[PDB]
Amino acid sequence: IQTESRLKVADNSGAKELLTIRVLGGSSRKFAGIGDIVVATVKSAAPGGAVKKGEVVKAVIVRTKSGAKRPDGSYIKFDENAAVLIRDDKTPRGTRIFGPVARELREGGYMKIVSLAPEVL
Amino acid sequence: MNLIESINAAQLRTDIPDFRPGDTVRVHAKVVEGTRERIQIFEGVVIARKNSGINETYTVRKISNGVGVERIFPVHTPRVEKIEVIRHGKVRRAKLYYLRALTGKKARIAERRR
Amino acid sequence: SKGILGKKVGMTQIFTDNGELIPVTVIEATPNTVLQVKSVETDGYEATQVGFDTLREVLTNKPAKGHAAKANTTPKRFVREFKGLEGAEVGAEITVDTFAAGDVVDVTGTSKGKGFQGPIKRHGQSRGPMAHGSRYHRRPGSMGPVAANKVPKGKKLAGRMGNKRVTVQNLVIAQVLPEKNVILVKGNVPGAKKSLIVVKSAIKA
Amino acid sequence: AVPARHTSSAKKNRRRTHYKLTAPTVTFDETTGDYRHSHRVSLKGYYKGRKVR
Amino acid sequence: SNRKLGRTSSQRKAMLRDLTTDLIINETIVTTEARAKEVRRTVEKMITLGKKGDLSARRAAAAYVRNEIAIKDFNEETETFPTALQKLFNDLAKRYEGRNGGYTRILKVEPRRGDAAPMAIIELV
RNA sequence: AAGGAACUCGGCAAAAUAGCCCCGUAACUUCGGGAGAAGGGGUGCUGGUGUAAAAGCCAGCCGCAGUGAAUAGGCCCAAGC
RNA sequence: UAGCGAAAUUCCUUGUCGGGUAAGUUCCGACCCGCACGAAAGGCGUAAUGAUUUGGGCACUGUCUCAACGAGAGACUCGG
RNA sequence: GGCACCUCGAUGUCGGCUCGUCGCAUCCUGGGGCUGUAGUCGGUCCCAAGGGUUGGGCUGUUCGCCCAUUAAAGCGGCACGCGAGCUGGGUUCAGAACGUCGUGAGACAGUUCGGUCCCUAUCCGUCGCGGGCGUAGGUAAUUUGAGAGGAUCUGUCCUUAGUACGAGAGGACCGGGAUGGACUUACCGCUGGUGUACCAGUUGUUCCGCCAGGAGCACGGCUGGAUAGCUAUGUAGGGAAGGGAUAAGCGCUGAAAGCAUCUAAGUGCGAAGCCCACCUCAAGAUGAGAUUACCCAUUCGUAAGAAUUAAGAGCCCAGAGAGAUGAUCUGGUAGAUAGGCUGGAAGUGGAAGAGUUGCGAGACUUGGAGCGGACCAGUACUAAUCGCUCGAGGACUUUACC
Repeated sequence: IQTESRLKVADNSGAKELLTIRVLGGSSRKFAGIGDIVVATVKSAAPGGAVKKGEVVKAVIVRTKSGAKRPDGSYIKFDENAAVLIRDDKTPRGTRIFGPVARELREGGYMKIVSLAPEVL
Repeated sequence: MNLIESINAAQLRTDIPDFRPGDTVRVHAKVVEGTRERIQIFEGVVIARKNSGINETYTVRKISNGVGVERIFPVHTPRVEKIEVIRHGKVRRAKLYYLRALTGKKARIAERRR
Repeated sequence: SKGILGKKVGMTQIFTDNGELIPVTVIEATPNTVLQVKSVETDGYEATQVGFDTLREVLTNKPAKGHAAKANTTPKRFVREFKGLEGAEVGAEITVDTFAAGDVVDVTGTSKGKGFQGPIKRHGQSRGPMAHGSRYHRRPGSMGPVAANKVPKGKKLAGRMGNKRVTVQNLVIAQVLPEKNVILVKGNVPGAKKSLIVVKSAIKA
Repeated sequence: AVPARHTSSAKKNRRRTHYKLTAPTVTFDETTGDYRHSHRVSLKGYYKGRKVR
Repeated sequence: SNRKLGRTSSQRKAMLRDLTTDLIINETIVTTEARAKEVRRTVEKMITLGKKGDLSARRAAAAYVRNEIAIKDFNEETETFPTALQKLFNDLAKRYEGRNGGYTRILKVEPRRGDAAPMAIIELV
């Protein structure tokens, strides 16, 4: 994907907005498809949640236009674009990671986020 | 491409039933994270099939968690075994990307059954 | 040691095993038509200038039927070489089923002739910026430093392009499902339409 | 763009070397003439031995 | 191939769309070699549609033909030649149905003195 | 595609919106304005019935799209002059 | 004198602080040390008005990630 | 800084975009030493330029600052690299304004708005394709390889093992594996994107005398697509492991100097350096190679030559896997080489007519219907017919043996 894009919410975070800055690729990726750790920051947030005005945090990409072709060869899952906030590590922020997800995150270190995710696909 | 049609005609599965452009389909997939060969049933409104040969076939757009999702896979893939028509949807055109909005009456209505 | 005398008919994709949809391809797997060994003494190298593609009467020549002189019979069209040999007969030899260099096959083709192109089009530099009142876009860039009254060579700048043979390394197909007339290979095997795809293997392997 | 020095006319004709015209192959006296080209039509309507105006 | 004709496809379809009717209202026609080549592809398959005498499919050919007055006369009198339709699809084609395609023959006319234009004659039989 | 101004000194150019009707319309104001503020809705056809002076009704038929294309505002906040 | 002040005025220096901004010499608001503000060479205000100048945001987005495609004209092959 | 030696009948002087190259005073990756280094992490220098050396915000402007980073966020040179490649935010017109100076005319790099960047490639040089000759015969295939290029990068995790070390905290070296990141090659069956002679819908309008069904025009009227081919973001790939010479460094034995001493002979080890090895161009590599086959050794006083002509090769035509054109390849009927024909995909979506229902709009039956370009199989139905041109008869000298 491309960074510097506003993205919507899928977790108990209170951050209404989530725009990452740059995912590593060492220093040299311009893509964050799936299974990867990104660096978020927030511009709009709930009355709840943590904090609103430009706070560098970490995140896991969740929804894209499509990520990687499966080793099945069956093809990729969702349509629009979303992600969740990292809870300082591969922990998720809250219980209800609302909305669906795909299986192709569990092969990272993300299976606890998957456990707090209701359904996979 | 007659040797193409020989080789790629071989080894494919015949048992995939006929269907017109997209609808809600019972999907019978076998993927597993626990490496234990778990049945993964899937559903959702197919947009339509892709054309052009034994490989290139349909998607599945399941919107049923507030997120539209898709699933494109060949018919002759042995990882899937069984797929079933829930509503015999017949509309004007092939690949309903007009399905990208106005969810209600496109959702309950695509049938025009006979 | 790899009689891979043959062309493709095109580029496809098939699932092979545990599903695994793979971009798949093929070679026609015509019987090999290899001449004698031609060892190091008369000519310092080792290889075979193997004949292939079985002409009719028209496309021949008295050095071609006259290559069925110093061959035995059946003049052919194409002739390549293979160093790494087994040797059976002076003119025509044994077919596809033997494989004696490797299944990460380093396949050799003769690329698609796309023609003379733009400066970026395969030389891959940055196309110039479009907007903001600047004339400069689709032109590759300066090349001569001022301290010489010269330009250097070496920098790719243009070029009529495409008929350039390539020897790509480790194309990934296993022990091939054979036929009388197929060779499974994988995907973007180089070459072109009606191009011979002969291949020696394991030179980085 | 604008030239620097004078072309020496010998070199000018050395430019003019490959510029020459190529002779077309003409079928010669057929009956006693007249002519066509091979793969072309005579002045008497003949291509492939039959009159077509 | 199906080439650019030096004209906008409006006038490829259109200049085609004139010269076909011209090449049937006259028998054999001398014009240039490239438009002769699109005759070689197109007018063969569409007068091959002329072999079938469906009023529906010839009504699809009614786009391909247009209103004409014959000079293979006397169309205006009792019937010798039709309009552009409905009879010449047999007056031509009854000879032409046993044949398996291939109705023009193209012959390279001596080139034109105008601007060195090599032009050709196409015939139908 | 996907992403958006991250390009650049600078959303520069292009984009996109605009028609007609009907809602609705902040700020200050020198009280006119602002303002078409904004934002919203509708807009095809068939038969009725009501429209001819005259919209709206009813139902249906359809539609990817209903000023089906053309032609016809990008907006807002703020400051200086 | 009034009144305005980092001014279209302070290079004094990225003045200071706060806000916009994660990232902010530019932007705004105050501070006002005013080299060198400043009163009819008007000064401070001031809605509507501007092909204004900037600063921010929304919208839309091939500008750019990173380009690619086809249509026409020259170009280029030939005749004049 | 200084210097006035070219440049006043023109040396266009910022910054940036693009495109790079070299240098090493090496930023990371490589090795090694010392350490006030238990390790882990460090400091420190020696050899090292193979490769790589981030992206944004602000600053017109360098410098610099911030963010987040990685292997690191190198320094310079090159007309502060490049304007007959480009921009014009910067002085560097004329305006106008402020501040300040000058009575004034104006000025003060002090600020700011606006402000006038042409060149139709001749040579050399570049990139790619050709002709003429040569390579003691004419050919036709094959390659070697003299030489020349390309490419070299780098995480992350696990094991070894929380072992060794270390009270501990913390955490190895070596070494195995797995796995990215760029970069770059190929190719479009996949995600697609695009598609101008494919099929649909559809606005308005003229016309096919009527309607129906159609045509034209409105950017391709608009839109849904989409065959071909092209193309990344699509798909796969690499940089592996080597050899050898080694730099630095570390060795044994050793010698003035009975000792010592990596050195003086003499022997080792030792790096992303070098070279070979991986790939490509390659005998115009005049030394023009080497091999495989064919024609052969003709006619004319032939002295000189001339003219046949073989083996061929070509013209000419068709077409594209190729392509600006040439050239390449496929072919030229002993035929699938192009076009048509036939069959099928091919995308479109249920043609038209006819009939049924319905006031109509419309629904439905015929009917996956009908249609269909560059897509494959066959088909000589046309076009590759006919013809013409160029094109060897191979010199000496020496030995072997002719």
